[PDB]
Amino acid sequence: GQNFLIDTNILNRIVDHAEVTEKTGVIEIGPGIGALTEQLAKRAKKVVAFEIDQRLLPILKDTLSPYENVTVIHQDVLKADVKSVIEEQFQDCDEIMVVANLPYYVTTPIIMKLLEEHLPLKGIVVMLQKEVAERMAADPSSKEYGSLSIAVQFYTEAKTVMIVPKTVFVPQPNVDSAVIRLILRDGPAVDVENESFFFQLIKASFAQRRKTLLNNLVNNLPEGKAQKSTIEQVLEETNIDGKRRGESLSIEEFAALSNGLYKALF
Amino acid sequence: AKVKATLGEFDLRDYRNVEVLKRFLSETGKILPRRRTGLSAKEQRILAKTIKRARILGLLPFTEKLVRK
Amino acid sequence: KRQVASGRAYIHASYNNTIVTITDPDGNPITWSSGGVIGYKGSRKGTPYAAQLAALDAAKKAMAYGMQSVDVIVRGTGAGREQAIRALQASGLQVKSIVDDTPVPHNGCRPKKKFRKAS
Amino acid sequence: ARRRRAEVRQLQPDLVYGDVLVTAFINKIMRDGKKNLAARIFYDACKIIQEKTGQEPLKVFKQAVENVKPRMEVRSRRVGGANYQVPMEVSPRRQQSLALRWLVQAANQRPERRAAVRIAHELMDAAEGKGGAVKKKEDVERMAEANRAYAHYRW
RNA sequence: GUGGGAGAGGGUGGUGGAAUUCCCGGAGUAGCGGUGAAAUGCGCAGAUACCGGGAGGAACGCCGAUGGCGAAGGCAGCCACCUGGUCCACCCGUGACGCUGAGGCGCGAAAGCGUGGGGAGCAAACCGGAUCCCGGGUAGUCCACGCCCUAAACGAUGCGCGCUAGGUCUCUGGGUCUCCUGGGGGCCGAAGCUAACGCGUUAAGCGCGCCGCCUGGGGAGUACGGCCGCAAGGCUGAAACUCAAAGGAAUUGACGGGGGCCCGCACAAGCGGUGGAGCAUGUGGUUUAAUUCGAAGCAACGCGAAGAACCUUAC
RNA sequence: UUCCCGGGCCUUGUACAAGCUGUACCGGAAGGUGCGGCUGGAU
Repeated sequence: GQNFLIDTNILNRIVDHAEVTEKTGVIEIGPGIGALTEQLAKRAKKVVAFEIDQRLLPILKDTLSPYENVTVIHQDVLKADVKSVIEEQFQDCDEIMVVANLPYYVTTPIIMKLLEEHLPLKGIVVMLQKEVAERMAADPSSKEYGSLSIAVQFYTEAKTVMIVPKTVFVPQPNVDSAVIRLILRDGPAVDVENESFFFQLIKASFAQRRKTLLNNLVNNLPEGKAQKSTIEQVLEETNIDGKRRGESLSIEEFAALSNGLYKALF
Repeated sequence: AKVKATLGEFDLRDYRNVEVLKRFLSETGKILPRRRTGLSAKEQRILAKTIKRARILGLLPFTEKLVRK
Repeated sequence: KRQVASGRAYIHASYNNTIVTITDPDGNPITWSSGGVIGYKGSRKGTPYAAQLAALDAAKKAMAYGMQSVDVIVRGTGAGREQAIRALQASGLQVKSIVDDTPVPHNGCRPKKKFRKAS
Repeated sequence: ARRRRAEVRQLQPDLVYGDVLVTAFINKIMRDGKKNLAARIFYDACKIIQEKTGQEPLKVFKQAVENVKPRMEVRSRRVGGANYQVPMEVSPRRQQSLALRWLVQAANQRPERRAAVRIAHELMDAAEGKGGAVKKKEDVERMAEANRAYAHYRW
């Protein structure tokens, strides 16, 4: 199902927050009812909507047929590298950015893979459930902060632009939604580390969330019991008490721990 | 009929009189309700306690198997 | 082989599968039959007819080994208890004793999700 | 019906033999209102049996009919998206109905060219105790009492 | 005070069985488990089903209740020890010694934390399998100390005392014993009360005493300050701004995953049929100069049109 | 009447003119699942 955006100017509002101009050509992940692509094609040189089920292709045959900007492409969003289609189709385009209309259900894999690809582009604006909105902007404390937060903030800076209530979506979602903007940072937020071990550490600290950082490290991390002293040892060096909880620490200090621990037991 | 019906004077607290206590069980070694035994609340409770005690002594079965389909 | 001419029958009656094991008086299993033996598959293994066929099959392979009379010792609450009983009683066996022996917990371990919401 | 139990029409006894079963049989034979043709075909069968067998036909009609009277039928039942073909016991009315129907349909599918000839051999064969109608009668018979496990669905 | 009574009231120390899992044999082969369809998974190193012996760790089947005890949260295998509350009978003793109680001090389901142990099963997160399910699975659920201290913590009903018809059931005492008299737990109902629903000697009735709390909805149990906590968080608790409503119970309706009953060639019991074949007519598309137009589920389609060679005719 | 279709008279309600709740977690969140509770929900 799709959320019927019966209210007008909301699409335009999210567009304005996205700052997509004539100079900018933007990819839409989900064609939907074409309205999003409708405004996108209006104010942009080139817009593409990726279709995973060609059963859904016929509709635009009357909707996006009047508009000439739209280049309909039939390829699974997960089973492709967007970079190639960007190079081919959007050679004429200047600014590469994404606007999506996913069912709040499929966002996270898509948005994570997009950033996995290390694809150079302007950014991404999406609407999704409040509590899942990158777990809000998120910060090194509070319930919202999670592993997702650290990953996303590592790749790109984060900002939630708007929060949208009911009566905006016809199949009343029983849950409020929100619109977030992401802009690709010039390389890593972190200075330097190994990516794999860093992500492993990030996951390990947040496994048993309520327990202390020290306990999370001793349990979740492979082995760990034998090398526990060494573990706590590095914590003395990096100026972090084990009695802190993972939620309390910031991303940079997570990396500072990653570097220390990497050279210790890894 | 009822179990209480087909019995004379006896002591309900005696955890060794198996000859009578066996009756208050089903085909399986399960204690019959007050529908079947025909006792008041107090006597039913005291009998149940006695039956449990007797079971523990090994005089009565904790459970059985019915000789039917 | 054993030619003891008398054993016992354990009928494991599950909702999904019906198994019958014929054993010597000592309790050591002589032969076993299932729904998969007949080759039946999926949900319809719980269908009574399959259990009838398994029962008859077990009876035939039993008479093959000299069986005359047994003690049916039924287990579980499969959809094919009574029908398999009827099949095996008239299968040609001089069956002596039939007892229900379903192992019920005395409120021990906590059951799985679907067995919750007890009254 | 829902309120009625439905009353059965009473067939007029035959002109020649003074019986109703012949009337019912010819009616089963009867198509497109051709009762004259059916009656003549039946009387030709009567002549055939009378010539080829010494005894009077009517006794043979009854005994053959009995020899093609089903006595244990199977009825479909819908339980939880499943079919239960429960064997039940038929009414005498049902007995005669299926009897006449099966006899006639068996008679029609005989290799012979002439209707009288076909129906005649059919009825003689049914008389002896072997024939298409008889065959199907015992067919449904053996189909019954096979689902005895499903016999507890009283329909 | 004396003589008893009932009870899953609490803490501690022991020990009983059924069941699940795992380790061994005796024996025994080809699948087992799973749903709505399977699939994942396990098994030829011998799995499932079976008998015999062990290792455990949690919870106590029938009794069992519409029942009992506690101030609440809550509490059931059994035996013992220590201990709290309470009911009745004698009317023996003191002589108003009383009720409530802002702060304080304790207790406080589940979840969650710290220091140790434990882990049979079940299962957040997580890993897989088909398209809200099915396999695995750490925390946790367990115990011992110390935290946290919140709920639809509910009878949505503060505690105490006195008064105002009864009927019926049920638990537990007393008596002179199917009739009285106490104390609990339910249902119907006098008077009365209530916006109504309903309550009605277990008051939401008639009165008195003390305590806590309320003053339109949203912002908001939010911010800020303060006090607790290892942390989560808890307690206390606004305003700016914005709407003219928010809400309670009840009455007619029409709708539903709803359920009961009653009907109609509705199914069933039969007969005869188009659907397959050659033609006639009607429509949707195609075609053209136009092949005019209306009718599109039943309730459009041999319908308007119950007579198209020109006429009709509207293209 | 076993069903299926279309009605009629009843009874009962989320919603009009199951649900809720306290904590805990979610790199498949029109939200889901643990653990426990409540009826302000039908046998």
